[PDB]
Amino acid sequence: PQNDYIERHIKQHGKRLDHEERKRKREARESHKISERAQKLTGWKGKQFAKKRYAEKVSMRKKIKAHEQSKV
Amino acid sequence: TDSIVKASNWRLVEVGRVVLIKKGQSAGKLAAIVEIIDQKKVLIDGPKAGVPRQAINLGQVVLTPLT
Amino acid sequence: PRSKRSKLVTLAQTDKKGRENKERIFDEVREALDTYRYVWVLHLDDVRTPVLQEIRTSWAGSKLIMGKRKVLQKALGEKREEEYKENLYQLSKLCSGVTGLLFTDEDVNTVKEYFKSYVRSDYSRPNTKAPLTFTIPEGIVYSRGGQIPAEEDVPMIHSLEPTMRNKFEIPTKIKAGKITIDSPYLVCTEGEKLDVRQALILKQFGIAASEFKVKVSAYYDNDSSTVESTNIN
Amino acid sequence: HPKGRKYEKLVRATMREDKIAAKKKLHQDKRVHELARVKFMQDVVNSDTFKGQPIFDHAHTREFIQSFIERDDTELDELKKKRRSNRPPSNRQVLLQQRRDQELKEFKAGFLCPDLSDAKNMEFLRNWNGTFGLLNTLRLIRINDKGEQV
Amino acid sequence: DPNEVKYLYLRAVGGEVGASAALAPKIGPLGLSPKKVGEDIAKATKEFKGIKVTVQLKIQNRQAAASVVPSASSLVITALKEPPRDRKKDKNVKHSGNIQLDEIIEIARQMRDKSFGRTLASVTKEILGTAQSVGCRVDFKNPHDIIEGINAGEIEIPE
Amino acid sequence: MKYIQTEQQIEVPEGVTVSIKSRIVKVVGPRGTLTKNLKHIDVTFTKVNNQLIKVAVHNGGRKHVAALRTVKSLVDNMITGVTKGYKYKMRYVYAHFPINVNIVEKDGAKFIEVRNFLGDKKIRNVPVRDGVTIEFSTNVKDEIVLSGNSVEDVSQNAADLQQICRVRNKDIRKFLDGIYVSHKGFITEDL
Amino acid sequence: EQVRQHIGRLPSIDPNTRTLLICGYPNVGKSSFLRCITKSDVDVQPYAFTTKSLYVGHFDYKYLRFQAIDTPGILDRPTEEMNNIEMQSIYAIAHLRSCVLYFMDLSEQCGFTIEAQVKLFHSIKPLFANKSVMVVINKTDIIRPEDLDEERAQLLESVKEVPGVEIMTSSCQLEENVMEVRNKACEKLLASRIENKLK
RNA sequence: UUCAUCUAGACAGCCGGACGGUGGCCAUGGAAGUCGGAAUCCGCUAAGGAGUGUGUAACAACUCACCGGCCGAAUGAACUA
RNA sequence: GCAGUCAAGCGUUCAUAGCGACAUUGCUUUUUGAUUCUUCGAUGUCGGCUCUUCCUAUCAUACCGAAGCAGAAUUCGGUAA
Ligand SMILES: [Mg+2]
Ligand SMILES: [Mg+2]
Ligand SMILES: [Mg+2]
Repeated sequence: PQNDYIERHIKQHGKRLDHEERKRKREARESHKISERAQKLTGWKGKQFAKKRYAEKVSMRKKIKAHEQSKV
Repeated sequence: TDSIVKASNWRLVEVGRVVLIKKGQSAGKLAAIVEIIDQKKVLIDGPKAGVPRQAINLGQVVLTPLT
Repeated sequence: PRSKRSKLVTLAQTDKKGRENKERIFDEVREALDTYRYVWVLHLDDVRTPVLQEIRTSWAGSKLIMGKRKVLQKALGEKREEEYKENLYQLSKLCSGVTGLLFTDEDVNTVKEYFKSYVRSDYSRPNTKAPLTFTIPEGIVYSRGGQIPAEEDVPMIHSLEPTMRNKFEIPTKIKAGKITIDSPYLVCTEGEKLDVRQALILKQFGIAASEFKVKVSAYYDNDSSTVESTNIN
Repeated sequence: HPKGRKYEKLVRATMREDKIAAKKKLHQDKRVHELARVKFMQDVVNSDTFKGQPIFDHAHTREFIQSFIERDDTELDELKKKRRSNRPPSNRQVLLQQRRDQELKEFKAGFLCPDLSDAKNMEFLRNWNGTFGLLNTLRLIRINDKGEQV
Repeated sequence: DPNEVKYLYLRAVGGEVGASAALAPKIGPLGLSPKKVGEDIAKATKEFKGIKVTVQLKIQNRQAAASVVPSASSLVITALKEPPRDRKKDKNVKHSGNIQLDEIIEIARQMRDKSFGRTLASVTKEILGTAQSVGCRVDFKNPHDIIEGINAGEIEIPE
Repeated sequence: MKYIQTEQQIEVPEGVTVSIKSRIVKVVGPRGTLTKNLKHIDVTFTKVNNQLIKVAVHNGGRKHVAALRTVKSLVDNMITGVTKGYKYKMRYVYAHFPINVNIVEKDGAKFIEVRNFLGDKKIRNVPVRDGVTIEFSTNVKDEIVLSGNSVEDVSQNAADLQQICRVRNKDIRKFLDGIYVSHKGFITEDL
Repeated sequence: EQVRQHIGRLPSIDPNTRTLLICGYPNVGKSSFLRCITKSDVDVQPYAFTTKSLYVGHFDYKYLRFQAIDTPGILDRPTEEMNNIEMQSIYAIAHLRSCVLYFMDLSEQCGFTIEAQVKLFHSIKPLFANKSVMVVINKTDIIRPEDLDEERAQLLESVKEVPGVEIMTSSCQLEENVMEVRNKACEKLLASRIENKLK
């Protein structure tokens, strides 16, 4: 296969039939899944997960404050 | 061809239910519920048996099938 | 932390209006009834902004209020012992839909015969019945969907097949390069209850078989302090 | 351990000066919010509708104590009118009515620790800007009641 | 049908070569002649040069009756009446200059039949807002501030 | 907070009967008879009139209160199954190798045989559960219909028929083959 | 990371083998012709820059293996106004010792007339150093080339007068003359490569 | 604990609107709210962004922000331990 | 590690006494993959033979997840001794 071919196959044939509902249900399950990983993970992976969660929360609150201050 | 649900019948703690007192100064005598304080505590009064007006736990009495 | 649902993330430019807009609409309705003598209660139910910015343009002389219905009834004081005029409780209890208040001063038969005219076309009438029966053929589907000429149309885009199948229950494949459903499937028919699926299919195939026409409930003159009923459907 | 004892002295000094600045700031806040009737009978250069007659003998000060007590009746009336039907009232409403009744009971016993208004206390009050030591030197803070003052 | 005379608007730079690379998917399947169409498009928009313009084309039995539709982008810029901005040189053509209130009122009186405002004041305010987008000064003023002054009654615009 | 009393309500239609003795529910209707064993919930059922059942919890916590609505939904799905039925439709797609799906009887047990999925020599066998009926819908290409009274049995049979043929060690943005559920509805789709 | 992800998909051109290069204006022509002579995935679509890259096809003539490289298209521009998309094509022509086919549309489904075609062909005349150049009129079932004018035949003779040219005509959609064009190009290149043995 | 919203109908859900100068100005082979830099205005509004995402070569279509109908009682955020 | 800009908590309600998590730039080029024939090693009381168990912080074998993962071959993760 030549120059970029997966998106040409997508445009020519389509994706799977059950593709979209699986992605929607995955995004719906992620909210339950991120709390299960905060409680089950032990050792070093728990510390790494907590560091990533703190970084994401600070980044999101910074984005909210910057958006409201810049628009108003 | 009617539906059939049996499943239960219970004595209810409510105002007017008469009550046998099982332990304390006034054991063996009847009183009535006059007010409900919480899930576990009520206000009772029986004048004819000679038990004063008082608050008690429901664990110190037993409900009778009389109201 | 307790298990609760968190709201979805949206960072946009508009903000939510409050009771001040309802108060300004109430004051405007009372002052407009005090200024204009020909308050007409109409029922503009299903209408596109394009058609209203046209009627507001034709009757560019009068005033039109299209606020919330309970707030407008409170401004006209729908209580039986409350009013801002003489016996407006009939015109207040007449309002039972997405109501409109056309406060005019000019006429009393002209403003009830022109309306009987303005009646352009509309969408597929999701609650009422449809007339033009459409059945797509057994070939590649197109944008007008058997409503244009042979080679004067565009074939339907590939990014709508999933909405066509998993949101309108129409059997489809792709199988060469385009939509190309295998059989011929009739969407709607004449004189039947058009469903929400049939109306959305007729809107996506871009048909216009129903007509929109104004329906005026009543019109009250404040000079005589009296409301005349009408049924200009 | 990489702390020894100098780190412990350092954290002790910082935590101590932090805690002491906090408690000092809290005490000055308590004193400023305690000495509010004094600033009320101080304001408008001792009620500037009567800035000419510098006497205020025994009924004017009673009226001023009553006005200081009922100075907040407008918010209470507005909260009664805005209080919805099937709703418990607000914490502002409960605490403001608490302030109301707990001032009125003190009024019924002995009104308010106010100025004496029978000596040079009026001159010292007009020349008593904001310091807490007007009580320390020249207060004459003899109290009155809702009747014959005594 | 009898006719397919639909307004095939084709916003394309005027007094230039309206290449049918952008018109073949809408005309060259409907049996036209692209060179005759390009010459007719040039002859229709043979007034505005080095500035794009909207243009229709009554398709009446393989005879492209071309026409120019009026908009507050050309008239506004054409009013500005600047020099040429080529693609063969430094193309950074900032439209920093000054317009006239008389030309603004003339453009409003021209395209008053393409607006939902029944007042020439509101139409001129919308036109000054379009000029504030197009970075053209009007009476040496920031156009949004001058329109705010006009909404607070600065200009005397007869209807 | 341990709420004092919480109740949910079940509206039972005309031609159906329900019998609940010790948390064992039996629904008899125009299409058959379903049963359920709810002896792990600690609720109380009560018949109001011959058209309303009421289920209740007394002095329950949050975790206990969260099960009243699942009890109500399970019994309502029993009623909906016995008066309308459940119909699932599954469509199967392939790129090169046509999938052959048939109904077989191996010692009298009603299996679905799937063969030639992606050119495999392996035969996949999935057993029909008790009460679900499998039909092959003419006038639609490459479709199967599963029908029954029990939504749990019909959905579980469609689920393991989906999961028996999955793509292994390939790229699923490229290899678009298999069986998928396309519609969940009713046997009597209206009225 | 981005350049690795892009460079992994890139086609495999051997610069030292039998090669037919195709070239022309941005309307399909070339991609439809490559679809006819080979098997590929280059879709044919009536808008201009459908192929924003270059594609390879393979075929077999007289028991040899031939490549065929498709071209995005050179717009109109002199030397430094071009994008990297046109840079790809002119570097392919400048570097690939091949047999180049030039496609002409005498009908006007494209947006560029015959005068602009011949002007661009005379502009990229010196780009051919040691290559067999050959011109091809496409879609002749709508515009037959003998049904021309004397105001067209002049510049047609101007693209005829070069020492390397062979004016042929093709109707790639209707499947009229494609095998003969491919055989003619392969014959020209095979003779020009075999006569340079020099051992 | 502190802020808010709510019978002038709050939160969740279904359904309808989501307009007009204008395909704002540069860049682009083409990018019309959605590859980028500039930008950020005006009218009509009950309300509607020179646009929150999905999308098309570019258009279309859908969604969101924001308003309206139906249903009818309290609900949402941040924080403390 | 040093230097600077931040900015949620802060100095148990003070932002700029005085802290200050998450960030962010600077400083360390034979600065266009160049040079560097180098093992710039560590190690002095242990090393080898024989033989048996245990840990998991998983190299291989078993089963899964993600990736521009076409196929083939890999990379990064999860369970697992
Ligand atoms: Mg492990
Ligand atoms: Mg592989
Ligand atoms: Mg072992």
